[PDB]
Amino acid sequence: NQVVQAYNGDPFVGHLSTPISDSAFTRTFIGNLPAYRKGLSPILRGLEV
Amino acid sequence: KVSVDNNPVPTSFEKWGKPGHFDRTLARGPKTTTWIWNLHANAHDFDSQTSDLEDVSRKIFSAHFGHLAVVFVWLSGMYFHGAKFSNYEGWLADPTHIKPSAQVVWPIVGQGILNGDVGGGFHGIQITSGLFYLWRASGFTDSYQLYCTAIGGLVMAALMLFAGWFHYHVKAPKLEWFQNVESMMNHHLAGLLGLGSLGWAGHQIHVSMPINKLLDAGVAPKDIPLPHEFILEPSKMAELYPSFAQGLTPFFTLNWGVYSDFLTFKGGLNPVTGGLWLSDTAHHHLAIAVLFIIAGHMYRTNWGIGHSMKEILEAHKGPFTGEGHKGLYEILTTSWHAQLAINLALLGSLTIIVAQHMYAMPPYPYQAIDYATQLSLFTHHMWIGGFLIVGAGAHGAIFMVRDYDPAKNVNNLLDRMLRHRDAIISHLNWVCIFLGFHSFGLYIHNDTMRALGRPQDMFSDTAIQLQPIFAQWVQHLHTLAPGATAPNALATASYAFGGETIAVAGKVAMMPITLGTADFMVHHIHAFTIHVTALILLKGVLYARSSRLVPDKANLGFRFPCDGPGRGGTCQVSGWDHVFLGLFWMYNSLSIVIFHFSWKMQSDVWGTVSPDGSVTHVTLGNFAQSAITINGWLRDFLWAQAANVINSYGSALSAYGIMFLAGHFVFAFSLMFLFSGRGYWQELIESIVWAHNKLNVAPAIQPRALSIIQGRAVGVAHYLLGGIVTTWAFFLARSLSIG
Amino acid sequence: LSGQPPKFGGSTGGLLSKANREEKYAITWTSASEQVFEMPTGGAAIMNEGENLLYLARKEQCLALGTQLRTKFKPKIQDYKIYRVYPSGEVQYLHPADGVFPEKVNEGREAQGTKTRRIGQNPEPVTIKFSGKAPYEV
Amino acid sequence: AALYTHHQYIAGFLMVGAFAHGAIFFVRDYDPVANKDNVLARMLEHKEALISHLSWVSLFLGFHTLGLYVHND
Amino acid sequence: SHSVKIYDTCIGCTQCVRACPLDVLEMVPWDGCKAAQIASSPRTEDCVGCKRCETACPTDFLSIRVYLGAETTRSMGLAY
Amino acid sequence: DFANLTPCSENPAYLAKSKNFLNTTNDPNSGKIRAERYASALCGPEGYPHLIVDGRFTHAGDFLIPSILFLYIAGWIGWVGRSYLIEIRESKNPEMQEVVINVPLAIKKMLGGFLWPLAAVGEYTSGKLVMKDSEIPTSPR
Amino acid sequence: LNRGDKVRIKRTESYWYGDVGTVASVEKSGILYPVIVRFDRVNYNGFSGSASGVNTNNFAENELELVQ
Amino acid sequence: DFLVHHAIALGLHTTALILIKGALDARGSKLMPDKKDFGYSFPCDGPGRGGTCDISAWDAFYLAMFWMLNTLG
Amino acid sequence: MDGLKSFLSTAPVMIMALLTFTAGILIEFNRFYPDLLFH
Ligand code: CLA
Ligand code: CLA
Ligand code: CLA
Ligand SMILES: CC1=C(C/C=C(\C)CCC[C@H](C)CCC[C@H](C)CCCC(C)C)C(=O)c2ccccc2C1=O
Ligand code: SF4
Ligand code: SF4
Ligand code: SF4
Repeated sequence: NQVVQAYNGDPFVGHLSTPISDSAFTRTFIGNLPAYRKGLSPILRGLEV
Repeated sequence: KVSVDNNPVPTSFEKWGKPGHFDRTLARGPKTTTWIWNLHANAHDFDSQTSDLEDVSRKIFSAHFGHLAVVFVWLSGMYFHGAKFSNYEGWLADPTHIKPSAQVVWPIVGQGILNGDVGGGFHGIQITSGLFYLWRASGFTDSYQLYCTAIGGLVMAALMLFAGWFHYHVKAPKLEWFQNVESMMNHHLAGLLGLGSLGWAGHQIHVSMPINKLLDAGVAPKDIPLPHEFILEPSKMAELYPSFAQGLTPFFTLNWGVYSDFLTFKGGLNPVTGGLWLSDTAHHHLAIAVLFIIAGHMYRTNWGIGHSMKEILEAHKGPFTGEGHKGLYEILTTSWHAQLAINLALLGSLTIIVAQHMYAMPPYPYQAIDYATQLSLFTHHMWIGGFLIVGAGAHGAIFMVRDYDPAKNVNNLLDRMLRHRDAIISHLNWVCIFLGFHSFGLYIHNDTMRALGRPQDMFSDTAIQLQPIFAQWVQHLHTLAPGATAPNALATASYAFGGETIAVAGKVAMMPITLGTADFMVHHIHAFTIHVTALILLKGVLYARSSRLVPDKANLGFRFPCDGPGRGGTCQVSGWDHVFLGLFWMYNSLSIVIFHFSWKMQSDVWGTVSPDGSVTHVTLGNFAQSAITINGWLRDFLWAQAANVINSYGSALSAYGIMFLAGHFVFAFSLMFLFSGRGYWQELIESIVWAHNKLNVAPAIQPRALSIIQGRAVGVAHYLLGGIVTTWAFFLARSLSIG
Repeated sequence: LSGQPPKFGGSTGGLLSKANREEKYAITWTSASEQVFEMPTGGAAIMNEGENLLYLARKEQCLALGTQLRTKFKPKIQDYKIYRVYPSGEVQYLHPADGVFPEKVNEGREAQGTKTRRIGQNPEPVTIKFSGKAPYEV
Repeated sequence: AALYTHHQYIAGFLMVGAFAHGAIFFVRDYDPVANKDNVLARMLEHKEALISHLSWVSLFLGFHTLGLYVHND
Repeated sequence: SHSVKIYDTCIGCTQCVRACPLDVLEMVPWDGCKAAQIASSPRTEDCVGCKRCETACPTDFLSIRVYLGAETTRSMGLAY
Repeated sequence: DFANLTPCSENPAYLAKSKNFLNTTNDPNSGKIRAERYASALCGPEGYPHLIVDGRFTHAGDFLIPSILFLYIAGWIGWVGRSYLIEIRESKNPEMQEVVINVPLAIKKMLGGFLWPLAAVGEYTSGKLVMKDSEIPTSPR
Repeated sequence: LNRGDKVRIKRTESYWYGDVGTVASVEKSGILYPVIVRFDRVNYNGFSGSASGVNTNNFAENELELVQ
Repeated sequence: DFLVHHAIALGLHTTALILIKGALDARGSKLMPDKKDFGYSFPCDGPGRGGTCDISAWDAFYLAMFWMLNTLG
Repeated sequence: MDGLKSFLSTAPVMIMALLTFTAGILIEFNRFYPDLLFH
């Protein structure tokens, strides 16, 4: 279809929702990396980094 | 399809004596000296002169004819100097002892010392253009045949001049004739290229192959039969090639293996000459001829069959690319600058392909042992091809400023390239920093480690090895290509990949070129410097219209200095200034390419051959241990091989000694224009204007300093004139000395 | 600020972190028809019919498009309003500051930056050497 | 070798910075009222004669010194 | 923020306002020229300093001047 | 006195090198003619003619005769260029006469430049050579 | 000063300070600089790369010295 | 020894020429009569009035540094 | 023909006409009278 869209709905924010930047695999990997993982204290996410 | 207009422009000299008439701002007459410089900058800007695309395309068509008249006069001059002021008849008797020479200087002010002994008693400038090797591959025997080409070159030039006047002043074609690109590609593939290769395959079979087979047999050039005698009497032709007597019947009945004696897939080089087999090149040209005549039937013109190039571009759309190639047909049939950007990119790439192919598969007899001709032809076609690639970034940016219409450019490839400009450039910015650290910093590590007395810590073949394993595998695949993946090829495509060492006159025609750690590092240097030249020029095309800094650069133009000192300074933001910076980086990229060429040939390819098969090289194989270090490039390449250009005074190569210092000057003269700027110089002239006003000799045309763009244009012209003339004199004095 | 955004496929030249941290700029114009305009961020977007609301990173990007709305279109959109938008919800009406375009002289405008002398009648830098003030200032 | 080249390169810095602060003098600290018709104002008064004659001397020297070297080359 | 100053040699042909890309300049009524208007600079906080007004000024020497002073985010022309 | 400059007729470095002088033109005795002409000069230790420019009339042909011959010609080029520029300044279109030179007016001035030093003295006396400082465009100091 | 009168610019800040100009028009409307002076030499004015400047500027009575 | 002193004399005079012209035009010039208002070290006055690259008196320090090094070279 | 006379009287043509004539003088003077270092 069309796999490149506006980033999070707004087409005037200077970013694009690409298969590299905003895919399903990207969001569940980057968001689950220590620096972005939900609920982690900075002492553990600093440790795992 | 033919639609011309009867006498649009009258033929008169009234506009000859009125300079600046083509531009509206220059037709009012000069007031400043900027008018003289603007007269030359806007002379060929036909799109700025005329808003009508029909009248722009008519100027472009006739300027092409006038340009071909310049090339035909230049071509005729080369054949006339070969006919009248050359030892080509002397060279054809002894190609291994007589040096090629086609320029004789007049004896005046001591310049007659340049007429050096090139052998045979002839005295002249030893030429490095390879014209003698081209003419022997064309079958040229007497100087009268070179003279007839020189007269025919002037006749063709006069017909090019007549057709330029005819197609502008008498019968100028309409815009619909120019926009029929399906007819133009059908008449340039099947026409210009296809019939031109078929004509040259017809020439090579009938003229070039019998004469060169007799010249390699040992027949004297006085005893060679004339080319028409082979045409008129086929008994001599069938004696040289025995299956020629079967005639044209094996061609039409598809019995093409009859012609395998003169249409070969031999490969490699002729051991007598060191050039390609003309049986291979005639069979090359015929196979090229069939493909382009086939490919010149692809597009639909009048008779229903064919492709619409619009419909091919309409169909090529994908999920990543939106509308795809929609509207690129309307771009390339309306914008002359968009077509010029494609044509300069590919012809510039082609000329680099020509240079990179002609050394390793030398197509001309006795070319590969002329190390001057091999070094000059590589270098000339590298420099020509690099200049055209910078012009692709020029007319890409001129199209973006001028002919880019966003109404017919919604969500296609060009719209989406503009929409992720920061994605392309910043990744191209990153890959330049990565390659700059991981190619040049390899040299800096090597330069530091050798200085600290740590050769084991270097990047070399006796240390931490960086072997180009992918290029070595491709080299190994090409050596194994005959018999396995090219079973009908008797020899390899080139001996540069590996295999036999070819000796002609006790000199190497071609050796295997073993790529080691030094070849890994210098290729990544080349990959780095091409990427920066790509970085500057692609950012010039993409950010020609706007950026985050100046969002209205399309209104400012293509060629403007800046948008003032504001926003910190918007200095050199135009698309012209990226061409200006791309010209330096093209000089930086290509100079390393020809320096890598000049050192790797002399150290690992070129040299003399011992009678038992041993080869000693020109610089004795110092590339593997010294081309890993900047100091080795300084010492063993630059300092060592320019001993021939600085000791050349008092000899025939002293003009190269003069021109090597001449390019050093124009290099240093460039930095007056590059480093300074016009508000110093305008403030300096207005004091000289005072001293002219003091003695009443102030001109009415007011003296102005050069414009900001012209101050950059003069400086980049002299930097590349000064730098290339330096390398030209360095290569030509070194490579005429060696061997 | 009311208005539908123009139909744009997105770009990398648009807003950065400055838009949601320091300031961003909004241009509002009423379109007669569904036209195609060049974005100052790079790329082509399509005007929606009626009111349009476009958020841009700089005041120069809003005014480059406003200059493009004045002279690059046949209906000649001449009612674009340019606003500065703060992250605290404050919307400051910038251009036109009085409803009249600034190249036309308007009553009620007050002269700012005007000097009642020539440039060559500015005082010397030596007479104000330690005062802080510039020769063009005082 | 090191002593001569060091002191000449230092003296090159000191000479250029002398005229540099000579130019900061006219920008900042020069009063045309108090220096009326003195030796400083008259250097400004015939500055066109000074610059053009220095432009003459440089061109007179450089056209020939390079010209004799290019002849000798 | 830069300083944009307008001097009394103004002829009021409005070229500095039309060349202004940042809406710094505007025309106020005046009595010193035939066009009965002088340029003013009420919005020098948005002045980037690109001196397009000084290019468009036709008088001699210049009836409008831009003096580059302190650099802010607005005067540095930054989208970030 | 030039005690470190022997004459080239008695200079052994020049005498061993003048027998190997190359021919600069098509004449086969060009190096022989240059060997006799350069013998009258003053030579250094390397047998090359060192010219004396201090003002001695014995070495007047080294610099003074080049000086007299140059300044006459360079005065001629400057004077006919100045006089053509003055004459076209009085016309309707002085600008176009510089890029499109009135060639019959140029030849008329150029042949009249053989009496440039007498015309330069007379125009300096008449005050038409040097303009007054009040009548010249001037920088704002 | 009438139309066609020759004046010399005594205004120091101008391009034509010390140059002669021709009075084109004098405005009788209380203008601060009512005298329009035409010159045969254009100034520096214009963008970089422009082949000409402007040959006209408005002056007052105190900045002009009578020549003709 | 003769020719290189004239190169030195060319090197001194041209370096002096850039510096003296930078000093004498520091207050102003016909291209910019208000250089004293803009200070000693400013970039330019825009691309208007033909272009004003390196017009400041600081930029003649800049240009004569190359000539001083060339003279010292 | 009148505009051909104007084109031949242009600044590029007349400086190339003069410098060819000047080089025509200097080459011919150094051909019949070469090697003149002094008078
Ligand atoms: C197939 C070749 C091709 C064609 C058809 C054109 C066509 C054009 N180019 Mg160009 N371009 C190309 C190749 C080409 N170019 C390449 C190779 C470059 C990279 C250098 C560019 C870079 C480029 C830029 C940067 C610009 C153009 C522009 C122009 C336009 C007008 C040029 C003009 O009037 O100035 C003619 C000016 C000259 C001929 C002066 C150049 C002289 C050079 C510097 C020295 C000559 C070298 C010489 C061999 C050395 C000896 C010198 C001396 C001793 C005799 C026109 C559309 C201009 C434009 O605005 O486009 C719309 C412009 O700004 N082009
Ligand atoms: C003798 C016949 C002749 C004459 C009198 C005219 C007259 C005219 N033509 Mg031209 N034209 C001719 C032949 C002629 N043309 C030929 C041979 C061509 C092919 C190139 C054309 C193609 C052509 C074009 C494409 C254009 C004109 C236009 C013009 C006008 C102005 C030209 C100008 O500025 O000249 C002064 C300039 C020159 C004389 C150029 C000097 C030589 C330059 C360097 C080019 C040299 C290359 C040359 C073509 C080939 C070299 C020959 C070789 C032996 C070395 C004028 C009405 C132009 C116009 O404005 O029309 C409205 C226009 O755009 N003509
Ligand atoms: C080799 C390099 C070199 C050359 C020769 C020049 C040349 C010159 N500089 Mg310098 N300059 C340079 C590099 C150089 N500079 C650099 C790197 C900088 C740092 C940015 C500057 C900074 C600079 C400044 C800021 C100043 C100078 C000035 C000048 C003049 C000095 C007086 C003189 O010697 O003139 C006489 C000698 C020459 C002009 C050299 C002769 C040049 C050629 C060989 C002869 C002319 C004929 C030529 C071949 C015709 C061209 C035809 C061709 C197109 C085919 C002269 C124009 C000063 C000036 O212009 O005031 C007078 C000035 O103020 N320059
Ligand atoms: C020296 C210099 C000048 C002064 C140069 C000027 C004014 C041009 C000089 C041109 C001379 C008069 C001719 C140049 C040589 C010609 C190309 C030769 C043509 C062929 C002849 C035989 C006629 C600038 O104007 C300038 C502007 C911006 C950045 C740097 C600089 C800069 O470095
Ligand atoms: S510098 Fe630019 S933004 Fe500032 S006042 Fe001048 S034109 Fe307007
Ligand atoms: S400052 Fe200049 S551009 Fe602006 S109104 Fe006055 S004269 Fe016109
Ligand atoms: S080119 Fe000169 S005037 Fe333009 S921005 Fe750069 S320094 Fe300033």
